[PDB]
This record gives sequence, C-alpha cells and structure tokens, in this order.
Amino acid sequence: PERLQVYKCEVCGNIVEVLNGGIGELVCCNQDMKLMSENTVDAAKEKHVPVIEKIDGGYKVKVGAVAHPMEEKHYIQWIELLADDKCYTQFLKPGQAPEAVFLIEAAKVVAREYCNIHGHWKAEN
Amino acid sequence: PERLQVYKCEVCGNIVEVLNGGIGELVCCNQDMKLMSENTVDAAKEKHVPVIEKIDGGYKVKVGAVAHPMEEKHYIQWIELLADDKCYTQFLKPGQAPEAVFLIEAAKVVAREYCNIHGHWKAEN
Ligand SMILES: [Ca+2]
Ligand SMILES: [Ca+2]
Ligand SMILES: [Fe+2]
Ligand SMILES: [Fe+2]
Ligand SMILES: [Fe+3]
Ligand SMILES: [Fe+3]
Repeated sequence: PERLQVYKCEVCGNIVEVLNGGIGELVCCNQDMKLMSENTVDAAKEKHVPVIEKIDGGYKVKVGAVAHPMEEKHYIQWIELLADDKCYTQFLKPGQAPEAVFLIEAAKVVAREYCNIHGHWKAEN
Repeated sequence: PERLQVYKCEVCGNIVEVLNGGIGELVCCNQDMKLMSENTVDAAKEKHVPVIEKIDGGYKVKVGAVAHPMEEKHYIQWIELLADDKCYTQFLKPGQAPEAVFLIEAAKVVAREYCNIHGHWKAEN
C-alpha cells in the first residue's frame, strides 16, 4: 500500500488510511482489506464529488453540488483536503452540513470525502 | 480498533491510522499490527514530546523542546494536530525543520508526532 490510500474491512467495517507504505497486504477478519478507490462506486456524482471553493486564507469544501444526506444511516463521514505534504481531515456527524473549511496556503489542492454507503470520492482544483 | 489509533506492521513497515473503528483486529504479514501507543518508548523526552505554541490564528508545534534530528535514517515522519473532530497532519522529510504550523480555531488541542525510530508521542495544551 501507499500513503494516503484508504482501506476498508468489508466484514467488520474498520477503515484506515495509510501513513507509511509497505509491501504487505493489510488484512482484517481473515481477508484482505479493500482499497477504496476514488470515484468508482455507481452513485450520484452531484451528491458525492466534492466541490472546492477558494476563500481568503483557504478553501471551503462541500459534498456536493447538491447537499448530500447526513442521516444516521447515510452520511458523509469525513472530508479531507490534500495539499503538498498536508493532509487535513474534518470528521462529520449526522445532522451537520456536508461541508468543511480548511485554512491553508496552497494553490493546488485535492479534496476527498467518504460516504458510509457510497464510498470514496475526490475532486481537485 | 478505534478512530485515531495508529498501527504498524513490524515486518513490512506499513503504518496506518484508524478512520472508522470495528471489532476485528488489523493484521499484516501474518501477525497482528502493533498499536503505537503514545509516549511509551524509552527515548529522549526533550526530543520527542511535542511542544505546542499558541500563535495568531492557530498553533505551532515543534518536536521537541530540543530539536529532534531530521536525518535520512532518523527523522520525524509527521506531526499531527487533533482538535474537536479535526485531524490535521503535516508529513515531513529529512532536512526539514521538525515543526509544523496549523491554522485552526480550537481552545483544546492534542499534538502528536511519529519518529521512524522512536515511535509515537503526544502532548496537549
Ligand atoms: Ca491476534
Ligand atoms: Ca489523517
Ligand atoms: Fe452517499
Ligand atoms: Fe527519534
Ligand atoms: Fe475486520
Ligand atoms: Fe506487513
């Protein structure tokens, strides 16, 4: 695995992000954890692809063009901003607006979000 | 596993951080991944415990009271700041200063750092 990749155990639900890569295959509940590749699930793009808005001193990210649901059983678990060697994560809770604000200096950034039902999604400016 | 925990495979070097918990144990290279509990390694505290400094708009974190080495074989791989539901990480590289600046509004924060040789360390304000 490589740094920044997100893996999930489909049996018990553990989800982890790689901080340091290696050659070993991550395992949980007797099976290889699944790589959650971005933008691969068949889901509404207008509700899952992050929309990046440049603000003074940082970025505002919303999921998505159409506000994604934030219900107990279906919500955006976190929004992450990747810039240079920075990885900022904003965890969310059902009931909150599917958005996040990050104060950072970087012209080029990548925004990612994870939906408990529809998986991993990303956008970039 | 629980959110925020850091695990390492002592065989291949994979290191991951938990985003979503679960009941199954993380395994790699045929053995349980090691839980990297903070401040448990027998190393120089003055070089590993993060020192949190309040600055205008956020916090500056340095590792540690005495600058930790940043050599090819021994360096601080990243500095993380935890506040509310925010998890901000700054990955570093040999040759860089063992410090990181985070712009954030949070009265209570926890700063963590990981040394490739001496493990996981933390401090809080
Ligand atoms: Ca075991
Ligand atoms: Ca992270
Ligand atoms: Fe969804
Ligand atoms: Fe060290
Ligand atoms: Fe599992
Ligand atoms: Fe391994």
